[PDB]
Amino acid sequence: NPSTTQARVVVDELIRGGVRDVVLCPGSRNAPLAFALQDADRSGRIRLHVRIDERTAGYLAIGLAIGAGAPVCVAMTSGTAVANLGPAVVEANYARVPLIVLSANRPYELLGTGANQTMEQLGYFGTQVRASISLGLAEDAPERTSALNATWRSATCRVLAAATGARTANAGPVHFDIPLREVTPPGRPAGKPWTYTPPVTFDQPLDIDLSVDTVVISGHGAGVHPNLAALPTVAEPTAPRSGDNPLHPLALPLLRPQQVIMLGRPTLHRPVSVLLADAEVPVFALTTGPRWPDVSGNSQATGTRAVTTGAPRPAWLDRCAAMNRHAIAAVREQLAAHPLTTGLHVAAAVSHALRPGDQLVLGASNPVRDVALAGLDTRGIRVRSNRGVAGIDGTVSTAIGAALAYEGAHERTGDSPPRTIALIGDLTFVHDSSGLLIGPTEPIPRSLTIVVSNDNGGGIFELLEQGDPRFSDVSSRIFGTPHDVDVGALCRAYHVESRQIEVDELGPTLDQPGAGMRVLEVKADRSSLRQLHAAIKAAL
Amino acid sequence: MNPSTTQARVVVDELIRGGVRDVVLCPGSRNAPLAFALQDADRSGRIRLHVRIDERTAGYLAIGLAIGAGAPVCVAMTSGTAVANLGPAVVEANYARVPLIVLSANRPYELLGTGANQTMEQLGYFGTQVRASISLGLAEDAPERTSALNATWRSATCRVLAAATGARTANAGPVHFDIPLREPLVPTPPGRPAGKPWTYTPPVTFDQPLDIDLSVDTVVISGHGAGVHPNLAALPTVAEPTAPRSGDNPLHPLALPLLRPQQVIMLGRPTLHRPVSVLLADAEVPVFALTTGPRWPDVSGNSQATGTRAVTTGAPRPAWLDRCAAMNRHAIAAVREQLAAHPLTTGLHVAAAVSHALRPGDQLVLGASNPVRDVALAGLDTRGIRVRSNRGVAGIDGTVSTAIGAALAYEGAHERTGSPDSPPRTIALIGDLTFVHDSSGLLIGPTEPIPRSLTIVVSNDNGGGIFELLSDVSSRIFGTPHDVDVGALCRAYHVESRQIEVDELGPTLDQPGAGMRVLEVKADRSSLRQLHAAIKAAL
Amino acid sequence: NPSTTQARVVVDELIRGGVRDVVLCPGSRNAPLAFALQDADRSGRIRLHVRIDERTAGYLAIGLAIGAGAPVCVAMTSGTAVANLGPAVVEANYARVPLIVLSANRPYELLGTGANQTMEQLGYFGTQVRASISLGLAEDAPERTSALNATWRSATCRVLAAATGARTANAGPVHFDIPLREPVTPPGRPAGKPWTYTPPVTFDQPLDIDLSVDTVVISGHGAGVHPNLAALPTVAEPTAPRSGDNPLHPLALPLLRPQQVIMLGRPTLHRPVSVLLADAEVPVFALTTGPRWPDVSGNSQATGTRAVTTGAPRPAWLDRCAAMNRHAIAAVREQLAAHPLTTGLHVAAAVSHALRPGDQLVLGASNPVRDVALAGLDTRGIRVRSNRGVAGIDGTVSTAIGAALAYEGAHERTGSSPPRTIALIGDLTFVHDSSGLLIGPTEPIPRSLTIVVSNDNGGGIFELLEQGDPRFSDVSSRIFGTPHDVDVGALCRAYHVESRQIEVDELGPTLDQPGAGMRVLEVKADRSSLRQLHAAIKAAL
Amino acid sequence: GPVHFDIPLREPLVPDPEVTPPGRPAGKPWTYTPPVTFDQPLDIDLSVDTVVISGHGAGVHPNLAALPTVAEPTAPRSGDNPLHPLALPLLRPQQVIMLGRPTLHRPVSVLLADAEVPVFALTTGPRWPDVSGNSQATGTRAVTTGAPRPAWLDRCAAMNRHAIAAVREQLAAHPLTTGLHVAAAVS
Ligand SMILES: Cc1ncc(C[n+]2csc(CCOP(=O)(O)OP(=O)(O)O)c2C)c(N)n1
Ligand SMILES: Cc1ncc(C[n+]2csc(CCOP(=O)(O)OP(=O)(O)O)c2C)c(N)n1
Ligand SMILES: Cc1ncc(C[n+]2csc(CCOP(=O)(O)OP(=O)(O)O)c2C)c(N)n1
Ligand SMILES: [Mn+2]
Ligand SMILES: [Mn+2]
Ligand SMILES: [Mn+2]
Repeated sequence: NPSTTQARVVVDELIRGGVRDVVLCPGSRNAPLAFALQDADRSGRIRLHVRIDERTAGYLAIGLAIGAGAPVCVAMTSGTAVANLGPAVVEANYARVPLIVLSANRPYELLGTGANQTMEQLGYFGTQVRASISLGLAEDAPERTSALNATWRSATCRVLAAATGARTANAGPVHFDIPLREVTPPGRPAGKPWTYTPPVTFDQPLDIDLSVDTVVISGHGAGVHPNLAALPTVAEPTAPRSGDNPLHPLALPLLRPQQVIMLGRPTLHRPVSVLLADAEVPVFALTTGPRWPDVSGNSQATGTRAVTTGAPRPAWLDRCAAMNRHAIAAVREQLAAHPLTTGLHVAAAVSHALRPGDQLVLGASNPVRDVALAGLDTRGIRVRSNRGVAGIDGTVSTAIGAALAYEGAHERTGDSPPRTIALIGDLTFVHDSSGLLIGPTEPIPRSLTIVVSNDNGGGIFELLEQGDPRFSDVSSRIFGTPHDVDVGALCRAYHVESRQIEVDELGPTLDQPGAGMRVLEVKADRSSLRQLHAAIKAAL
Repeated sequence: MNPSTTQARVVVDELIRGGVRDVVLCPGSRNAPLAFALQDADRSGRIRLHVRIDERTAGYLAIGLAIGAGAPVCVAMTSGTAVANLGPAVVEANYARVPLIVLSANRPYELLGTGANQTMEQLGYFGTQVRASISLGLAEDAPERTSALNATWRSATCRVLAAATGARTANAGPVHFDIPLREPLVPTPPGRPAGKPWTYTPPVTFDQPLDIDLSVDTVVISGHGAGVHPNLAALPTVAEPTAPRSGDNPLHPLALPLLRPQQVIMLGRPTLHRPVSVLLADAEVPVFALTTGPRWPDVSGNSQATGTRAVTTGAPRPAWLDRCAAMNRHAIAAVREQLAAHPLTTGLHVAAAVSHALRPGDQLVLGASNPVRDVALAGLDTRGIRVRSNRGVAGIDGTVSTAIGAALAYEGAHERTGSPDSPPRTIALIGDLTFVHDSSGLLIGPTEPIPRSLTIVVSNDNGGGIFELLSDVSSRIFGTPHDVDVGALCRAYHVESRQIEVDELGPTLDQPGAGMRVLEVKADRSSLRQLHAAIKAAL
Repeated sequence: NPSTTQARVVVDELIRGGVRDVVLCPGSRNAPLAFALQDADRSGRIRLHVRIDERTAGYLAIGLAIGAGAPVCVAMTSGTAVANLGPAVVEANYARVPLIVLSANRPYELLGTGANQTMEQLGYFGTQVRASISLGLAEDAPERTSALNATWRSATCRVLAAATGARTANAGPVHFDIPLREPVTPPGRPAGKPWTYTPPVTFDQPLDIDLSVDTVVISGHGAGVHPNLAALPTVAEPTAPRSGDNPLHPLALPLLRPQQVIMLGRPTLHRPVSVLLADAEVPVFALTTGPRWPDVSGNSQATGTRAVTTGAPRPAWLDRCAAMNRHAIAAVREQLAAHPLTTGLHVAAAVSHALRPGDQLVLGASNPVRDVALAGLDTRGIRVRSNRGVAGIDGTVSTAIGAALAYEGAHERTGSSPPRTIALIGDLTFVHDSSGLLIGPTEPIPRSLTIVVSNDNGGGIFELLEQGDPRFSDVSSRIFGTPHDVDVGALCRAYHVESRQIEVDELGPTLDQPGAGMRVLEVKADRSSLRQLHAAIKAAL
Repeated sequence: GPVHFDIPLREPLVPDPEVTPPGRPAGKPWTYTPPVTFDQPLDIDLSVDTVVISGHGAGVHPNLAALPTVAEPTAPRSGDNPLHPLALPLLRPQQVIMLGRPTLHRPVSVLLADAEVPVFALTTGPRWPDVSGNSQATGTRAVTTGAPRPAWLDRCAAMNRHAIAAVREQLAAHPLTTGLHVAAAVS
C-alpha cells in the first residue's frame, strides 16, 4: 500500500513543523492519517485528543493552538464534521489561529448524487481558510519514491506555512486533504522541515508626533511597541502591554485626545468606538497582517511601526493619570458599596488572585469587559479570549485546550505546571458544557480552574438599551434568558470536581493546586447590575 | 446631487489620490454614475480614460496599462455578463500579481432572486482569484450622514487600492470592487487636504534573508516576477525574457542539460523552458527560492528554503564560471548556425530578427506560445529594455490589448519625465492565431487614446507553430491552415499594416510610421521540427 | 483500460439522453472523454464542434441547445476554460438552457499549491449550476463491470435530468466531472432507452382569475401556452410563444388602464411594462414554470403555473385595446415612412416583413429585440431566440450559428432543403463576438444562416434613455454611443464569410434569395435621429 | 428544505416609545403561492414479483398495499402486508419499488446495491435516491398492471413470520435486558 507511506510521511513532516497535538472525532469512516497519527501518538511524538462532540472538538483545537502558539490539526470523519467545525474555523480565521483541518476525500466514489458522509460541505471554506491543499493519490512507483517524498513534504510545509503565516504573517485555518482509495522515506537531517522558511518581517513605518495629545488603544492581536511604552494606554485584556501607564476605559469619555494610536483590533467599550469614529481625531492603526480595523473609515494611516518625534505635554499625561486614578477608585468604592455579588465583583477577585506565570482564559460578554473594568495589570500573565467573533460558544474546550498546551510547554523545559484560570459567564458555561466530558484515555489538564460567575442569565443585556426599565416588562425573557441550571449537578454528571464559593473565598481556593481540573461557581446578581454601573459613572 | 452621483464622484476622487492614472470604461446604463464621474475626471486631466466595447479584451487592456509602468489600474463595466467577461483577465492578474481593480456597477443585492433584468451573483463571482471582494453600501439620501458616508466610501476605496497593489501583503493582484446602484443613474464631499489618500498606507518592505553558500556550483534560474539581486550578479543565470537581470553572465536555456550545477537558486516564478522544468523536478538538486512577495513556486519538490534575498558566503569557482560561460556561447552559436543553415523562414527567425532590432529604452511585449520562447532561444539581451508578457496563465486571450495598454502607459510615464524626445518604442511579437484571436483588441474609438509608438509584429505561420514541437480530436482545427487574412483584419479596425519579409524587419522597425501599425511576416511551420532537431544535434 | 470503458459508456448514455452536439476547445490537456467522443463523431452518432475561442465556444453550445431544445455538452480543458465559459454558464442559468460542462480532474495530482493546468476555479460554479456530479475514477476490476456500468449510466442520467429539468422543470447548466489518471462496450438498456427513465412531469399550481375584470397579458421569456387566455389582449415579447390571436402593441400599454395583469414567463422589455407590473393598484398574477417567479417591485398578488378562469373580458375592453393596437401600429408605420434616414427600427421592420412560417429568428440584445417588438412582428409559426437570461451583447454570433446548426439538424432528421435561420444584431454585438465567424473547414457550418447587422456605429439604445437627453450631448457621445468605425465587410472577408452592404428595401428580396451558405448582410443605419424618431412616434400615438 | 433569510440591521435596534405597514386584506399572504401538486405517473407491472422498500419521506400508495413492504419506522405505512427487514436476504425479488429515501438497513442497501434487480423510485418530490445503480425509472405514483402472484405472497408472508418469531423467541430467551428489549417494550 502506497498510502500508508504517504500518511506516515505527512505526519512526520507535520511533527517536524511544530504540530504537537491533533484532535480527532469518531465517525463512520477512518480519520485521515489515523494509523500514522496513532503510531505517532503511541511513540509520544504527538498527542491525540478524542471527543464525541465535533463542535467542542474544534474549539479544543483552538485552545491547543493559542495556549503555546503552535499549529494544531483537527481531522474529522462525518456528514456533520464540516457543519460542526464551522464556528471554530470562523474564529480561527478572524482571530488568526493556525488550525489545520484534515480531510480524506475518495476519488473512486461518486460526488454530488446524494449525501457524502465525509465532508458534507457548506459555503464558508471559500471565505475563511488561508489555503486549500490536497495531495494527490499515492501511486505505485518504488521508482518514484524519492520524488513523491519530496512532493508530499513540500506540500505539507506549504500547508504549515499558510496556517502559521510564516511568509504572510496572516495565520489562520487551512484545509488539508489527503485522498484515499480504500521504512518511511526520510525527511531532512536533524529534524529540519523539508522547506525551511526563515523569519519574515513586514515593515511599514508611520511618522507620529507625540506632542499631540495622544492615547493608545490596544486590542486583540496588538504588537509590543517600546517607543509607545510611556503613553496613556487603554489596553484590552488580551493585548500585550508595552508599558506601565494604564488608562482606565471609563476615563476615556472624560478626556479629549487629539490623536489615537490603535494597536491591533479593538472590540470593547463604546467610548472607544466613539473616539475611533470622531472625525476630528487622527487615528493611526498599527497592526500585523493584510487588513486593518476601521468600522467608521475615519483612520488616517495604517502600518506596523511608529516613528515618533516629540514628547507628550505633562499636563496631558498628568490629567490622563488623574482621570485614571479617578476611575479606578470609582469602581473599587462602588463595588465595596454594592451589597450583592455581581460578575464585576467576581472579576476583581480573580484579578487580585492572579500572579505572573498564570494563563487567564476569558469568556465573552461581561467577563472580558469586567476584567478590563477591574483594572487587571496583565503584564507577566498570558490572557486568551476568542475575540475574533466574540462568540459565547466553545469557551470550555478552548480553556481546556489552552491549559493542556500551556502545561505541555512547562513539561518540555524539564515544578508543578503553571496555573490556568478561566472566568466565564453562566450562559457561556452552559453553551459548551459538553467540553467537560473527557474520556479516561484522553489528556486532561492538571492546573485548570474554571470560575463560573452565575447571575442566571446574560448580565450584559442589563447594561444595554434593552436593559432600560421601560423594557422591564419584556427584556427578561428575550434578553435575560434565565435558565436555573444546577452547575454542581452538571459537573458531577461528568465527574468534574465543582464547588460553590463566595468572592472573598476565591483567592484562597485558587492558591492551592486542587485535584486537577475543577470548576468553581460563584453566585451573582444581575438585577442590580445597571444601577451598579450607574453608580460607578455617577461617581465620575 | 443624488446619492449615486456623490458616491461615484467620491470613489473616483479617492482612486486618483491613490495613484490610478488610467481607467478602462465599458459602456452600460447601470454604471452611468461612474461613467459620468470618470469622464469629468478625464476632461480635467486627472486621469486618462479608455473606452472599450468588449469587456474581456478591456480587462487585458487594463493589465497592459498596469504592467507598462507599474501603476494600479481600474476597469469599470456594467452589471451582468460584462462582469463575467473579466474572468480571464482576473485569473491572469492573479497569477502575474497585477494590480487590476475590477469596478463593477450592480443592482441592489436584495434584487437577486427577483428576476431583475441583467442581474447575477456578482459579489464573490471570482472567488479565490481576487485578493479582496469589497462592496460599497447602497447610497442613501441621508443629507446629515454625508460626512460619515464620505469616510466609509473613501476608506473602502483605500482598502481596494492597498489590496490591489499589495501595500500590506507585498502580493499585488486583482480586486473586485462592487457598487450597487439605484435609480436615478444620471446627474462632492472633500477628501484629505493636500491630495493625500483618505487612509494612508505606505508600501510595505517585505524582508526574508536566506543564507546561501556560493562556492557550491550554482546556477540561477529567474522567472516571471523575479527581483534584482546584486550579490548574485556574477552567477550564470538562465533568465526568462520578463525576468529583470541582476548581472552580465547569461546562461542559455539549452545549455542547462549540458551542465551539472550542484545547487539552483530560483528567482520568481519560472514558466517557460522544458530543460528548466526537468531540472527543477530533480529531487537530487537543492533549490533555494527567492521571491519579492509571500508566494513561492511549487515547481520543484526539493525547494530547501524560501527568502526575499540571499546572505552569501563564499564565491563561485572560477572554473565553474569559465565552463558555464563556454556552454552559453556554445548554445547560442548552435542556434544561430542552424538558423542560418535553415532554408525557410520560421517564427524563430522572426524572433531573432526582432531581438536584433531592439535598442535600450525599448519596451518589448511578447505573446504566449512560441514568441516568448523563440526570443529566449534567439538569446535576446534584455538589459535596458522592459519586457512584458502575460505569464500568469500564458493564454492567448487579450495579447493585442495588453500590448496596446503597455505602450500607452509606457508612453504616459515618458511624457511625465518631461523629455521632448519622441516617445520610446513598444515592439510586440505575437503569433498569428494569437493575433486573430484578439484582433478585436485593435478596435479603438476615434475619441480614445491611441499609442504613439507601437509596432505589432505578427509572425504568421498560418497555424499553431508550437505543435510541431511535440492527440485530441480538438487538435483537428490545427491540422488545417486557417488562412485568415491578417491585412483585412487590420483594415477592419483601421490600423496600418504591411507584409514584409524578415530582412526588412530591422529597417522597417527603425522608421517610426503611424502611431500604431502591424508588420506581418510570413513564416513556415512545416520545417519547425527539422530546425529544432538540428539545433539540439549541434550542441 | 477502465477509463476507456467508462468514457464510451458515458458518451453512449449521453447520446441516449438526446445529446446530438458537443463543443470542444483545444487546451493544455486532453479533453474529457476525448477518444469516446471522437469515435462517436466518426459513426455520425454525435457531432463535434471545435473552436479556439473558449468564450465563443460556450455561446455556440447555448445556440446548439436552444435551436431544437436539446442538451449540449462543452468539454473544455484549460486554465482559462472556467473564466471564458462563465458568461455562457450564467446565461444558461438565467435562460434555463441545458448546458453540461464536462471536466476531468486528476486525483493523482496536487491541487491548491499553485496554478492548476486542468481547471482554474472561480466562484460562480457554486451558484449557477443545477448540480455538480463527479464520477469515480474507473477502478480496474472485471467482476464489477456490470455494477460499474449501472453506476456510470445512472449518474449520467442524473446529469442529464438536472440539465433538462426532467424532474424539476428548472433546466440549466450542470457540471459533470469524469476524473482520469495519466496516461466492446458494456451495453445500456435495450431499444436505446436511457438507463434511468424519467417519464413526463407536471407541476400544477392553479390560480383563480376572473376575466371579466379588464385584463392584459404580458408574456415574456420562458412563457408557457395558455388556451384559456387566448382571447385576452396580449403584449408578447418576441421570444414568448403566442397562445392566441389578440396582440396588444407595447406602445399602446400606457394609453390603457388594465384593471389586472396576468404575467407569463419572465418579462425583460419595455419600461411601461415594468411600471404596470409595479403598480400597487393593479393585481398581478404571475404564471411561470420553475421554482422562482419574477417580481422586481414585489407587488405581485399571486403566483402559480395555470389559471382557472371565470367570466370573459368585456367587449368594450377588447375594442379599446384593439383600437390602441391599431393606433400604435399606425404610428410606427407612418413615422418610419416619414423618416428619411434608415434606423435599426427600419431594419427590424424589413426583417419582420420578410419572415415566413418555419423560419428561425435570432435576435440580439439592445435595440434589435425591442425594435422587432415595436414593428409588431407576428411570431406565430416562427421560432424566436434571444439570450434574455442576462441580456448580454456578448456571444450572439456563435449563438446564432449554433441555433442554425441545431435547427438544421432536426430538419435533416425529418428527411424532407434546410429551413432559414435569420439573425438581427447591432454592430456592437457583432464586434463583440466577431471571432465566432471563424469556423474551420473541419467544423460544421450552417447552410441557411443569414446574419443581418444593423450598423449605426455605436449603441443606439442609449439615444433613447437617460444618457440620450441633449443636455448630456457632449459627454454621452463618448461613454454611451461608443462609435468605432469598424469596417464590417473587411472583417467578414478576413474570415472568408460572404458579406454585402445593402439598403433596407433590398433586404426583403435578398433574404428571399437562397444565399446557399452562411452570410452577413450589413445595413448602414443612423442613431443621431433615433431619439426624435421615437418622440415622433409617441406624438402620433 | 432550509432557507437562509439574512437581515442587515443597524442602530437604533430597540423600539422607540409608542402604525405598522399593513399586509394584504383578510390576513392573506402578500404574494399568494398555493402548494404545488407534483405528479409523475410511472407504469409498473405487479405480476412480476415485487418487494416495496419504504424510506424516510416516503409517500402513501394504496394501489401497492397488497405488496410485501419493508417500511422504516418514519415511513407512513400504507400497506397491509409487512415484510420484516431480516426476511429480505432470504428472498429474491424480481423487481423492487423504492419509496422515498431508504437509509436504515444494510440488507436493504445490499439488495439495492445489486445491479441485477430493476428498481423503480417513487418519490414525493423531484429528488430521488442514488442508493441503487439500477433505477429504471422515477415517478410520484404507480400506474399498476396485473397483480402479485399468490406463490410470491406466500413466501414473503412465510419468511416474515420466521423473522418476527426469531426476534420474539430470542428476546424471550435472553438473560439480560438489552436496548432491543427496551425497544420492544416501548413498541
Ligand atoms: C454563539 C453566540 N450566541 C449569542 C451571542 C450573543 N451574546 C453575547 S453576550 C451574551 C450573554 C452571555 O451571558 P453569560 O455568558 O452568562 O455572561 P454575563 O453577561 O452573564 O456575564 C449573548 C447571548 C454570542 N455572542 N454568541
Ligand atoms: C498547453 C496549451 N496549448 C494550447 C493552448 C491554446 N493555445 C495556446 S498557443 C496556441 C497556438 C499558438 O499559435 P500562434 O499564436 O500562431 O503562435 P505560434 O505558436 O504559431 O508561434 C493555442 C491553441 C493553451 N492555452 N495551452
Ligand atoms: C457584455 C455586455 N456589455 C455591456 C452591455 C451593456 N449594453 C447594453 S445594449 C449596449 C449597446 C449595444 O449596441 P448594438 O449591439 O450595436 O445595438 P444597437 O443599440 O446599436 O441597436 C451595451 C453596451 C451588455 N448588455 N452586455
Ligand atoms: Mn450571566
Ligand atoms: Mn503561428
Ligand atoms: Mn449599434
